[PDB]
Amino acid sequence: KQLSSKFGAISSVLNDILSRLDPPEAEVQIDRLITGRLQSLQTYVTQQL
Amino acid sequence: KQLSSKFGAISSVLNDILSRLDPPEAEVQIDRLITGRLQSLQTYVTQQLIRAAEIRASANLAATKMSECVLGQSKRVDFCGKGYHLMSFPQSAPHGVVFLHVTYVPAQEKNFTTAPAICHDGKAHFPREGVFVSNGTHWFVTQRNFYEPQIITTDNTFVSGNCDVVIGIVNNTVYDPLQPELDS
Amino acid sequence: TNFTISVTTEILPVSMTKTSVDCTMYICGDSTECSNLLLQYGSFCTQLKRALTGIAVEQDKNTQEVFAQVKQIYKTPPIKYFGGFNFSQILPDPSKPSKRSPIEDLLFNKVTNGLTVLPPLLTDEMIAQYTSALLAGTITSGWTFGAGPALQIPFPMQMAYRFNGIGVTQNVLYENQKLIANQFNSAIGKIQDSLSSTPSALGKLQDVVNHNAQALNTLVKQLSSKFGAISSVLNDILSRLDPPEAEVQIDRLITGRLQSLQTYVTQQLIRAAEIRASANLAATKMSECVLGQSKRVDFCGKGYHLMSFPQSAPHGVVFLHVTYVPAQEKNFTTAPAICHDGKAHFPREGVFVSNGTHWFVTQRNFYEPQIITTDNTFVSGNCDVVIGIVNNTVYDPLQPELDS
Amino acid sequence: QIITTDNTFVSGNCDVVIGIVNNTVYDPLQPELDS
Amino acid sequence: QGVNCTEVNVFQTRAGCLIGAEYVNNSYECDIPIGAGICASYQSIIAYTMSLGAENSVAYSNNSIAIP
Ligand SMILES: *[C@@H]1O[C@H](CO)[C@@H](O[C@@H]2O[C@H](CO)[C@@H](O)[C@H](O)[C@H]2NC(C)=O)[C@H](O)[C@H]1NC(C)=O
Ligand SMILES: *[C@@H]1O[C@H](CO)[C@@H](O[C@@H]2O[C@H](CO)[C@@H](O)[C@H](O)[C@H]2NC(C)=O)[C@H](O)[C@H]1NC(C)=O
Ligand SMILES: *[C@@H]1O[C@H](CO)[C@@H](O[C@@H]2O[C@H](CO)[C@@H](O)[C@H](O)[C@H]2NC(C)=O)[C@H](O)[C@H]1NC(C)=O
Ligand SMILES: *[C@@H]1O[C@H](CO)[C@@H](O[C@@H]2O[C@H](CO)[C@@H](O)[C@H](O)[C@H]2NC(C)=O)[C@H](O)[C@H]1NC(C)=O
Ligand SMILES: *[C@@H]1O[C@H](CO)[C@@H](O[C@@H]2O[C@H](CO)[C@@H](O)[C@H](O)[C@H]2NC(C)=O)[C@H](O)[C@H]1NC(C)=O
Ligand SMILES: *[C@@H]1O[C@H](CO)[C@@H](O[C@@H]2O[C@H](CO)[C@@H](O)[C@H](O)[C@H]2NC(C)=O)[C@H](O)[C@H]1NC(C)=O
Ligand SMILES: *[C@@H]1O[C@H](CO)[C@@H](O[C@@H]2O[C@H](CO)[C@@H](O)[C@H](O)[C@H]2NC(C)=O)[C@H](O)[C@H]1NC(C)=O
Ligand SMILES: *[C@@H]1O[C@H](CO)[C@@H](O)[C@H](O)[C@H]1NC(C)=O
Ligand SMILES: *[C@@H]1O[C@H](CO)[C@@H](O)[C@H](O)[C@H]1NC(C)=O
Ligand SMILES: *[C@@H]1O[C@H](CO)[C@@H](O)[C@H](O)[C@H]1NC(C)=O
Ligand SMILES: *[C@@H]1O[C@H](CO)[C@@H](O)[C@H](O)[C@H]1NC(C)=O
Repeated sequence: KQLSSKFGAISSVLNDILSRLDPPEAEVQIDRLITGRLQSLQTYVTQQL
Repeated sequence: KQLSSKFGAISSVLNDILSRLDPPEAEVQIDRLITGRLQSLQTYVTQQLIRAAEIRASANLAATKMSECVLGQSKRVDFCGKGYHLMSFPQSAPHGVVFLHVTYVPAQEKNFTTAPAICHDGKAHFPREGVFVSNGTHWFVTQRNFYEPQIITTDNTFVSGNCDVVIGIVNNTVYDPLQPELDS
Repeated sequence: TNFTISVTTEILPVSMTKTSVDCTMYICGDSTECSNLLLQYGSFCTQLKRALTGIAVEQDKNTQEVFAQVKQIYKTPPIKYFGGFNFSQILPDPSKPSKRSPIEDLLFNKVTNGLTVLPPLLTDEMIAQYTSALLAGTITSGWTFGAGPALQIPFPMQMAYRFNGIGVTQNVLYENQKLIANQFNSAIGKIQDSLSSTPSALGKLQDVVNHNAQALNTLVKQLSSKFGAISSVLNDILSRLDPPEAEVQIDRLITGRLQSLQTYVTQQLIRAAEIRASANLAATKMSECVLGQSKRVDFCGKGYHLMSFPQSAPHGVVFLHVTYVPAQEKNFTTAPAICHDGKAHFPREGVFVSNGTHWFVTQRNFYEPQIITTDNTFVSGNCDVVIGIVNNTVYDPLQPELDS
Repeated sequence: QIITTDNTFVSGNCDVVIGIVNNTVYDPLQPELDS
Repeated sequence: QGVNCTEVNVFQTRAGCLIGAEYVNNSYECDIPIGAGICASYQSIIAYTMSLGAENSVAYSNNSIAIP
């Protein structure tokens, strides 16, 4: 369920955000998106531990 | 106290940010405040979960102690009190429990001379439940945790083996109660 | 009809390495701009420092709780003759200047910025002294010294007590004391020879040391991570880029390093909780299987429990359980009750065992046949209600006693 | 069960045990020594 | 913590170096931990080696028993 959240970025799809936006700001947007996804994964791993 | 931290935003007061800024920049200020406070809340929930797991383990141990030292007597040494354990009383406490272990602690020891077994008429004798304790002249049996000498009687001793395989024995007669009983 | 004493070892970790961190030194080091920017994040230093000091205090209490169970340091007598039991592989040796037993030496030889390591409160010599005192107390005073004052008990006598505690009377130890002494010495020799035979024997201590070292190495390795910035040096970004972009780059670096530090703190907290649970288990085993004899089956060693000894280990404890394995069995034919003169008979503490022609009563764990007598039997009921009964005579001493 | 000397053991005197009662105790080997 | 203080009553431990407390030859039972078994207390402030307990020696023989 957390895989398909916007995480404060423009979109939540890789192909949608790596095509329309310019790479100088698309890099920052996808950096924020993968930071949010990594935080969610870390929370899941801590819960499983 | 994490509410007053700015988290790299313009200000910590949220209504000030919403009342001083247009939504194009209020969006990113809101985003920074949300991610900072969410990280703080995640840390708080993780620490609370760890402390609750620790309290769960301690309460499981306390429940085991209550079930094994109030509802009964536990024979294992130094689980409830420092010494032989008799019984215990629970007492209520705010956010916890307090026990009152009642323990049996021996004191005032006394030196004695012993021997593993006594040989009499070629057959060895052994203590049924005690130990052969001699004060220097005579020999008595006694229970292992309190001094209470008794005369060596064949009812509380049992015979096994010969006089040679057993080591460290001593020479003493054994009082047989039937022999003077049949003499009257 | 025979018994074999086997010595088995189990290893439990007690406490791992204490760790304390510095916030500004690890995160910034020397740049005062980072120190100014860290104050914007609030109180993400006092929480981590308090958590790690709590971990250090908890591990100190862990290493104190499992060993400091005696209030008097007991001295082993200089003579080492206990009745045939060669207790030289675990008692301390004055020849070694470290007060180290050969088992302790074999165990000790088989274990290999901003991150300081606090030394433990108890050094190796003091925990060695506690283990020596505990071994002396359990070798010369029985299990009494864990309750009150220590009382001088001869070693065969308390060994006979430990046999009497497992349902076997003390008429089996004094007859083959040489054999049981030889078996005990061979068991100690073979456990000394096979303790270092496999490198996977000391699994847990090497594991906890290896995880601690790898966690600290992974924490140090995160300093050379770009974290999406231009470089991983605080001095490089500040002296090359303009401050509007330097602010964003430094903020990204700080949030990445703070996330790494939080992950390491959570991992350390989980590991310390697991080590504390194992230390509570080790403390229960210390207070139960060393200070006394425990009747729980398969809790200390694979078999009936007699006694066990502690040995000091680097960042842990190592036990030497002494079990009682009754091998070489021989089966018979039995009956639950004996009928005589119309009234039933029951065994007082043993079981009625027939070898085919005659009948005998014997103990529950050692084939020592005795003639059935009215002193170690009691009567109850009649011969009809009880099932499986057999017809046999019972010896009574009054019948030859009276006519004499 | 009938109270005998087989399932009892003697100790002390009849002056310190609080709550003691008066009763005779059956003894074995009685209809045996005189027959 | 872990500083050989030659660049800053000064006593040196294995956990670092201590300033403001002296050393005592005899050993007392301690309450405040430091590290490496050098406890500090307040009788001035003194620092000593940790007392391991009373050095009680129990006799031993093969024909000697003790009964409380
Ligand atoms: C060891 O204990 C026995 C048992 O009390 C002592 O024997 C008694 O000695 C007194 C002193 O004359 C006599 O009056 C008693 O009649 C004795 N008891 C019996 C049952 O005969 C013995 O003296 C003690 N020995 C030592 C060295 O203390
Ligand atoms: C108890 O007294 C008897 C007395 O006969 C001792 O038996 C003698 O023991 C010596 C040495 O063991 C032998 O040389 C004799 O031949 C034995 N005599 C007989 C008639 O067998 C016995 O050893 C004594 N027990 C102890 C433990 O001292
Ligand atoms: C019980 O087992 C032990 C060994 O497990 C037996 O002791 C051996 O006895 C033979 C004699 O036939 C000796 O050659 C061996 O050296 C003994 N072994 C050891 C380790 O000393 C013993 O005989 C068996 N039976 C009884 C009744 O104890
Ligand atoms: C009690 O223990 C002592 C040792 O503390 C025994 O002394 C031994 O005596 C024999 C005599 O042949 C020597 O061979 C041993 O070498 C001595 N002990 C040692 C150092 O091993 C004494 O014999 C024991 N007495 C008993 C068995 O009651
Ligand atoms: C107890 O056992 C140890 C080990 O079996 C004995 O130590 C051996 O002693 C002999 C003779 O001094 C040496 O040749 C061996 O190399 C030693 N072995 C080890 C592993 O050190 C010790 O002598 C025994 N003690 C008694 C009293 O029997
Ligand atoms: C069962 O055990 C009994 C005694 O434990 C055995 O009886 C003994 O047998 C030997 C062998 O001839 C005789 O020398 C003894 O006199 C017998 N004891 C007596 C009669 O009290 C018996 O043989 C055993 N049965 C089997 C099948 O092994
Ligand atoms: C033990 O002996 C008694 C002797 O009375 C046996 O009881 C008799 O058994 C026979 C055969 O089954 C019956 O016909 C009788 O009626 C029984 N009499 C009584 C008074 O019970 C008994 O069977 C024997 N038990 C065994 C196992 O042999
Ligand atoms: C018992 O004897 C030993 C050695 O003779 C001695 O050290 C000890 O103090 C004695 N105990 C008492 C209570 O006298
Ligand atoms: C049990 O005893 C019988 C003879 O009484 C024998 O045939 C059988 O092998 C024995 N069982 C075992 C497991 O040894
Ligand atoms: C501190 O440094 C001096 C000189 O470098 C050295 O002699 C001393 O041993 C050092 N302290 C410790 C505890 O090693
Ligand atoms: C403690 O004793 C040692 C050895 O006698 C001595 O060198 C040292 O100075 C003593 N400590 C103090 C504080 O005097």
